[PDB]
Amino acid sequence: LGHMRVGALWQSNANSRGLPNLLKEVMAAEPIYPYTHPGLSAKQILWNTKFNLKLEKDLISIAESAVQSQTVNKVVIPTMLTGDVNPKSPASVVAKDKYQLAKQMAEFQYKKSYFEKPWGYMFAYYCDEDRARLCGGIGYVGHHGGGDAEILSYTEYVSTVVYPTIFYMAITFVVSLFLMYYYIYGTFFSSTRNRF
Amino acid sequence: MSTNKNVFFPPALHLKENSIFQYKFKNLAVRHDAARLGIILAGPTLFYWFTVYYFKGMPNGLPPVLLNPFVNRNYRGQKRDMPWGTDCAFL
Amino acid sequence: SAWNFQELMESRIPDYKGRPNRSGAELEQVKAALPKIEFMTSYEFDVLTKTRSNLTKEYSYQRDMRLKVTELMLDEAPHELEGLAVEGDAALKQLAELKALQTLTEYAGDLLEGQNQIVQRVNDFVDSNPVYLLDQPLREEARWNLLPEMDHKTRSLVRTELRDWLPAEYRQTRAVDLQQVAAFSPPVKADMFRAIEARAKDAEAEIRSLPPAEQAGLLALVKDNVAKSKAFIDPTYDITPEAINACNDVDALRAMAHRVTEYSGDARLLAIYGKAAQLTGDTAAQAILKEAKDLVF
Amino acid sequence: MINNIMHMINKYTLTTSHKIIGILYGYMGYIAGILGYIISMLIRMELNTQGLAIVRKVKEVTIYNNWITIHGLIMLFVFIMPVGIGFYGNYLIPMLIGTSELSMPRMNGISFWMLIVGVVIFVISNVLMSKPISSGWTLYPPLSTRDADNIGVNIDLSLLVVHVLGISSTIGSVNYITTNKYNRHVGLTFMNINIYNFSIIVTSILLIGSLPILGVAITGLLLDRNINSTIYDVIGDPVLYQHLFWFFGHPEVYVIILPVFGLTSLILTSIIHKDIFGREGMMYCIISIGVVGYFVWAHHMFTVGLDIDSRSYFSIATSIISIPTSVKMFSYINTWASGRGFRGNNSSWSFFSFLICFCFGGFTGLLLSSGSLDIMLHDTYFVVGHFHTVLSLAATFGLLIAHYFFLPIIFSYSIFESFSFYHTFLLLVGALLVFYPMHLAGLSGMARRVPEYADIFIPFMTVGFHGTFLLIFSTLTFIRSYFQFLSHINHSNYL
Amino acid sequence: GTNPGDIALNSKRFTVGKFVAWACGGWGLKDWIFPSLFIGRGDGPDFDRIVKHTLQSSSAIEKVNWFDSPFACYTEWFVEHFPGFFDSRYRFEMSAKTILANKYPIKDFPVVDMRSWRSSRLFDLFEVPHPEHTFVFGGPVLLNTEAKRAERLEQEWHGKDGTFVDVHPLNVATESHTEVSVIGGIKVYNGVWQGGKDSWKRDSAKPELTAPFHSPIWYRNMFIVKNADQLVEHFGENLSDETWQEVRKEHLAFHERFHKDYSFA
Amino acid sequence: DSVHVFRPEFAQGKFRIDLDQPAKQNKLQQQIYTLTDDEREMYEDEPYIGVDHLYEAHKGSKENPVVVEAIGVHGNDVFTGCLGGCHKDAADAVAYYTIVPPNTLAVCIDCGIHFVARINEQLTFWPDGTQPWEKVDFKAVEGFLYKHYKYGSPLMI
Amino acid sequence: LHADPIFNGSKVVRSIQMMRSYHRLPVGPEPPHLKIRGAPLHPWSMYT
Amino acid sequence: MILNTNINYGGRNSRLCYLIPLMVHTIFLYLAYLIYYNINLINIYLLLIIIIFI
Ligand code: HEA
Ligand code: HEA
Ligand SMILES: CCCCCCCCCCCCCCCCCC(=O)OC[C@H](COP(=O)(O)OCCN)OC(=O)CCCCCCCCCCCCCCCCC
Ligand SMILES: [Cu+2]
Ligand SMILES: [Zn+2]
Repeated sequence: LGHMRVGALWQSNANSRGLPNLLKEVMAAEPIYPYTHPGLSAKQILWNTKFNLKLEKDLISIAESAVQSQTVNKVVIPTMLTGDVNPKSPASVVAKDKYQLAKQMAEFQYKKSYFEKPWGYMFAYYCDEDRARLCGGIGYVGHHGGGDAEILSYTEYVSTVVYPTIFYMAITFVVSLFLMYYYIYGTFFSSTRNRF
Repeated sequence: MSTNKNVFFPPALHLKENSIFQYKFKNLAVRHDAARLGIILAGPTLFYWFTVYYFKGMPNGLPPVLLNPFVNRNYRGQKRDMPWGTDCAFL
Repeated sequence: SAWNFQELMESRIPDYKGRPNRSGAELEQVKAALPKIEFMTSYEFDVLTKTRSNLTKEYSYQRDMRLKVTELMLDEAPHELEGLAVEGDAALKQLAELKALQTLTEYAGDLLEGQNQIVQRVNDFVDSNPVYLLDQPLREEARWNLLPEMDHKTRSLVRTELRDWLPAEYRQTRAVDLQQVAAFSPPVKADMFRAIEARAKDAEAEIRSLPPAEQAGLLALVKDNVAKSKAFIDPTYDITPEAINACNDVDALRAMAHRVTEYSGDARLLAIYGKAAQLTGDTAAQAILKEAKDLVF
Repeated sequence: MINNIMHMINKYTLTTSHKIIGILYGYMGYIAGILGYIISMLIRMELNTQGLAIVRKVKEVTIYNNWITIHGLIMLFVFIMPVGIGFYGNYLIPMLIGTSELSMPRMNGISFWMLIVGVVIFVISNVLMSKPISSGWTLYPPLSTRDADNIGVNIDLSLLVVHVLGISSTIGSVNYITTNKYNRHVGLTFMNINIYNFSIIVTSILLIGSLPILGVAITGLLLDRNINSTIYDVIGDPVLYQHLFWFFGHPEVYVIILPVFGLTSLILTSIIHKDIFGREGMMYCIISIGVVGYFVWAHHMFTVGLDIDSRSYFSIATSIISIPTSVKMFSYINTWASGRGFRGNNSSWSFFSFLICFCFGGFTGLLLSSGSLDIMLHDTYFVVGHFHTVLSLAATFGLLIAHYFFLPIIFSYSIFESFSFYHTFLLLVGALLVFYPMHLAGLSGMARRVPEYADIFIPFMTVGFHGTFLLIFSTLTFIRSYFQFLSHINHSNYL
Repeated sequence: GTNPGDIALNSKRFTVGKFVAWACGGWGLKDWIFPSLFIGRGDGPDFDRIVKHTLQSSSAIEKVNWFDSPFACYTEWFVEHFPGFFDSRYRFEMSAKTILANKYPIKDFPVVDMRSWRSSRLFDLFEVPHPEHTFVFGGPVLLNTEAKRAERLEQEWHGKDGTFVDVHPLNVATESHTEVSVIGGIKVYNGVWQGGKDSWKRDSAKPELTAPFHSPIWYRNMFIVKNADQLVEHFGENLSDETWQEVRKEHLAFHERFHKDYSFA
Repeated sequence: DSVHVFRPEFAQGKFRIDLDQPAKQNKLQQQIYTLTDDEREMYEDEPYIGVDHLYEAHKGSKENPVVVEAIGVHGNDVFTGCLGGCHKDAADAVAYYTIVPPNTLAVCIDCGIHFVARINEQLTFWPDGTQPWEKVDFKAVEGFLYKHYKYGSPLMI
Repeated sequence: LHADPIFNGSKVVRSIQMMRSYHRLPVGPEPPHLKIRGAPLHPWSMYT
Repeated sequence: MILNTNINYGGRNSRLCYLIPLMVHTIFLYLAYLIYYNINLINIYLLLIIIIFI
């Protein structure tokens, strides 16, 4: 029977490969708490965790008891079209007045400094890593494409490539017809020469 | 829950007709199929036998066909060994 | 008729008709029967139904599982973080302890994900076989229709019954929002603050019963935790009527009005806007505020 | 190891998995291609040298006639269809529409093993037995029934081989249509399935409609030979046989060609990193070619004695069929434009060779469509040039594109591009030297199916000699490349 | 992508393997007599190029956690075939760290592997050799099944009225909601429990058990899927287009000293 | 007056699975059709409904992604796909396919759309006539689910 | 301290070994395909 | 319980994948023998019994 597996727990087979843990791939052998919990030792982290856990338990109990024993004076029922499962989202994602524009601008600047540029650099590294993986004679890397490839839009390509090509082809067609007819028969319009 | 219930103990349905058979012959398609069958049974079949009754004591005067002339009795000297082994028709 | 190329169900094309046609009599009867209705601006519904504290919208049982796993992991921390030995100074020992703690939490984190996956699989089973988990007459409506296509009443009854089929600890109900309940009720906010202060005081005593360096470190941590907890429950606990009265800046009152509108939009808006109008002499604004305090609040 | 041996034999005989049946079809197709190539080399060596240098006797030219007939049959019915339709058809069709198996899983295995039965009967009949069938690949009576060199039973065995191959093809065709019509995954309409599936569907429709007629013709031949009837005798209608056979004959040709179009389109989408230019246009052109191929069958009988009106009609219909193929060629040329096809890929260069050779072969065959001009070109070497610069340079190169594109995917080892470049280029140059001269030897009057020719035709056969040597080199390179494909290193040191 | 196996038994002048190769394919007299032209440099790791690429690197080689990751066993292949490897890897790791050190409560990390490439033909998505049994549990599911259908055209094709498609009765009832809450004395009805499509948010993330409740930290690995032929990327809210163009220019300006002295021939 | 009883369908297995919950299995197997060129022309000139797309987050935002539920084995990668052209720079000649981990948030960066695949397994009672004819409780189901989650259950092939 | 395997577990690595889309063309910020006389060939070129 | 697969017919291995081809081979070689030696190799009724049985 060979090596029979026991239990149907997860194995990284061809169909299932799982969700990569980039945090462990990057932070290999380096602790995460220097970045997530700056300036704290393990004992302080544990003490803080226990304190916050008890506080959160108390707050949750109070909130549940509050919601469970409150009289109802108003009933709110949102308006939805029949055949709709949930109401539309009342919220919006567009700044309306100038103050919201300033707030959105500040948030975007922070996010660009801390979230978007890291994403861009990680994606660039990923592209280059894939190129290196498909190199060395395994894949078709370097056969075509690159930074020197000339990329044209649809309009530009049709106008500056396709039409002149067809124009030259038409010129070639007429010229070849005339020159071939003269080449064989020897006359442009009188069929065979010296025969008619 | 599963439809197996009605597989095991299907409902029993009351009919006004004396039998299910008649109930199925109030549908136009079955009536027209029965009409086609009756037409075929009535006209041709009864007629055909009538003819063998009407011409029971009369001969067949059709002129026989001409298959093989005498001068072609050898069939042009063509091999005719059938796969059975002898130059005779399977019949 | 000699061939049959059917399917399980013909595709169902919805008929639209339109909005109901009610004459004067029917419209009059409908209007008479309906209660007193206060039509709410979409902003009111938004601030009511925002996602504030329950960021990931986790169900109650998921939160309970996470807290229990945290308790268990805390219980087992001393064993793992005991007897660690590594060549190096205090910093190397500290980083070794941090790494051991990270390994423990990752070990405990993977168990929580496994249990969540198991409960979610049980629920996936619940919705996978509704015909076998419902009584008449809802069983036929579950058999012949999908969720979107059901009648509203039958849809709601079917979903509630399916959820009730599960044990108590597998039912999927969104967890409570602490910030939400605090925002929409004064007494609960005061109770939460009192509880925060009581826990902080108890922890401060416990700290006072410890050797010196730990005392300073954990006191700093307690102060930071109290400040951030107060911010978490209600970011606008410093916008008090006294603060509004002491404020004499149009820009500051505008910022306070923004922050109150974001949070709850309660009568502090009336106070701030009244004071801003007084400093600016806006009779139309004062009239609108009078209307608001008569009707809105 | 008895259990292991029997398990392997059960794996490759009881199977119904489309992937396994596909690889089996591919293997049989490649083997039969090599056998046909060997016989072709024999034929060429007979032609190149003067004085019946191989058979040595006029009485024994029946050996050469047997060679040409088995070359034709092997290369048509066991090389292209098993590879073009059997191999990629089974391996890819279920995958490209997102489903597990073909409909009728058992009929797939039945099809493959019917093919193997036919190959076995053919190989035994035409090798181990004496005085084999020697009547050209178009088994024209009364030569194939009332002759002196065709009397043995093995001739009847070859006819039955044709029967079994027909049965296998019909089963495969029905299976492909059925699987493509009902098992498509949700959200995929019939005309959104990729190009290859559609071409396979139309090919299957072609095979279904014509094979029964070929079966009738072959049963007629068998009855004439055995029970001594007179369907195709001096008092029969050999022209009737020709009509039936060629009613099957041209649909077979388009069945051969269309799947190559589908495969080339798919591979192009995969290697130029761009969609097909006018995909709907190509699909409609494919179905048009399929439909129009059923009305042109008698352009292969312009000298039989057909009525003058029928001659004109069939020239017209052949031109009609010529149109949509031109549309497809233009679509290909525009597809390659603006794309980023790999500049150093044997697939790319084989596509170029396929395009050029198919255009040239289509033109040469469009000359032959005219009834009048077919007076001077029927049964000369112009027809041989035509259908070898189409079959052996457009169908073969399309299959080379597929071979060099799907080897890494199936086996998971990349391809030795320099080796493949040598193979493909020498195959191109050698083949052109063999067949191109044939064209100008047909306009000069050289008849076909002759082992001995007049002295006026020496230059063409010298160029053919050159081409045959280059072909031997290319095929050895190809086989050795494949052997090297599945073999680990043989040298390794320290630098 | 080749493991030589045992160098000892393949370096001999005469071997069973070499004779078999000669007989069937892969070896011949041209290899014995002329090894400079037919074996030549051969295929293997290049120590000289590895040393050059290592010495061209900046201090990013010291500060990178690469050597302890599970990919440390691929170090030489990437160092040789990825010019400027360590600088790019250091930027990637610092990007991950700065994402981790944000103020947001959910940290999204991009993930790109062999599965991150879309294709118009299904056989391109399987690992080679293909599994024996494919699509056992049905074929692909299209995202478009969760978009609203073309109601107007659907009504038109059937000849139905299709006049009031865009106007529907309003539904304001307490029997149409199952998710009832109480919020400060106000009983709010909102939403219906649909099923596993309402729990996507929590299952996508994993908590940090030591993070306090008043500052949660959740880790999320966002998968990235790209066509690989589009040439234009649109990340959505993750990365704005202007930022992406800026990153393009910066990457190609800094990673130009590891690419300038080589020719593509 | 007569009593007639229609002959029931005795088949079990996949037939009974498909007749027990026809809506779900139909949803699995029922085809839906894309638009022809005429309909594309008549659709691209259709008007929006109200001023809502200007403010609300679209279907496919990082907060409101497109959720697609497939069937299979828990943990197996999910096959999904776009029909092309979601963004004006994304090709739309033919459908484009994807293979994505089961329950993660993925982003089509050709179109910038956030989606969430998810596999829900089809665990059903053995179709041999011993199916529950009335509401069943969690006990026996608990046992079967435990056995499956620990060791797995056969496939209905 | 090692838990039951799960697909999103802490110990799951990126799939860079097993090839899936063999015939793709990597795309992104890439250097110009410069050509020089005598310089060593670039790793990412069709020539070796 | 049982994990349910797609709606297609999964496919089973069977001996009909080669028995039918062997039956065709048998019929055709039997006909060849009858053509050559004019006598059946085995009884026609036995052959039909085999064909029916398969
Ligand atoms: C697909 C069909 C096919 C193929 C591939 C070929 C291949 C070749 N054929 Fe022929 N041929 C016919 C179909 C084909 N032929 C037919 C139908 C006839 C008429 C029979 C008759 O007239 O009755 C005929 C007749 C015919 C004659 C007739 C002689 C005479 O009538 O006077 C000659 C002689 O020159 C000839 C030569 C060749 C040569 C030299 C090759 C090749 O050597 C050149 C190309 C070689 C290749 C290398 C292909 C070999 C394939 C493999 C290498 C498999 C490898 C795998 C793949 C690449 C997929 N062929
Ligand atoms: C293998 C595939 C294949 C293909 C695709 C074709 C395609 C065509 N074939 Fe032929 N043919 C054979 C295989 C094929 N053939 C074989 C094997 C034989 C011999 C059987 C034997 O006798 O043993 C044969 C024999 C044969 C004959 C026999 C001549 C004779 O025996 O008397 C004729 C003559 O009518 C003919 C015609 C054509 C025509 C008109 C096309 C057309 O389809 C070609 C169309 C192609 C194009 C037209 C190219 C596109 C052109 C352009 C890009 C634009 C130009 C267009 C215009 C100006 C209109 N073929
Ligand atoms: C189970 C299904 C069928 C299986 C078939 C298997 C065999 C395949 C071979 C196909 C064709 C075989 C042809 C050989 C039969 C020759 C028949 C023959 O000799 O015909 C003559 C006979 C009429 O004789 P006649 O001269 O008119 O009589 C004078 C007074 N009545 O006329 C006849 O007897 C005509 C008989 C019909 C025509 C043949 C068509 C096929 C039907 C099968 C018949 C039996 C086949 C016997 C083959 C033996 C080997 C298996
Ligand atoms: Cu033809
Ligand atoms: Zn997309």
